[PDB]
Parts: sequence; C-alpha cells; structure tokens
Amino acid sequence: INLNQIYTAKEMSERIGKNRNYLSQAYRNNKHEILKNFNYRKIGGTIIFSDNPNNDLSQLITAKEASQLLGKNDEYFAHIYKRFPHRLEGIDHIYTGKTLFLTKESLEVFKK
Ligand SMILES: [Br-]
Ligand SMILES: [Br-]
Ligand SMILES: [Pt+2]
Repeated sequence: INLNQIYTAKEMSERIGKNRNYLSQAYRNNKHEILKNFNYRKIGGTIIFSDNPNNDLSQLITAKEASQLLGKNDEYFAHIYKRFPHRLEGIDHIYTGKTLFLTKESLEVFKK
C-alpha cells in the first residue's frame, strides 16, 4: 500500500473534478455504477479512496483499532502521534479525514 495515494471520499471527489459530496452521495445512495470504477473501502467511519487500483486498502486499519489490538486505550496511537511523532518513524501511517490510520504490516513493525 502506498499511503501517499490515500484520500477521504470528499478529497477524492475533488481529485476527480466533482463537488466535495459526489462520492459520498454515490455511496449513500448506492450508485454502484459509479462506485465500481473506484478503489475504495469503508475503514472505521471513513470511506477511503485511492486513485491507484493496485493499492490494497484492506491493509489499512484505524489507529483506534490498532490501539485496541495492542490492549491499549482507544487513543493510544493518536496520543503518541501527537506528542511523540518520532515513535512512528519507520511505521507506515497516514492522518486524513481527521483520523490516524496504520497498516496491518506497520502495526507488526511497531511491536518489534
Ligand atoms: Br490523547
Ligand atoms: Br490528544
Ligand atoms: Pt492525547
């Protein structure tokens, strides 16, 4: 997964020249004839898109889920990211749509 190619539905909507709510509308109103052309996935409360068809979005997990998997407070990774960002150097992550995301692989790297 290339985390430089990861956007919210609103940002992806602008990236394809449409109003900010275009993909959110397509999702809410089940316009699959539209949705089928995109690489996207529901991840937590965000619909995440990539303009790269090869990005495996199933690798992306919320920092909240990652925190819970480690047996920590929901805000464990969010807290560390805010105050001590160097701790996530070498750890694949992205903050977008006011949400921190890690990957399945980078969670494993973090544990080591
Ligand atoms: Br916090
Ligand atoms: Br905080
Ligand atoms: Pt905090």
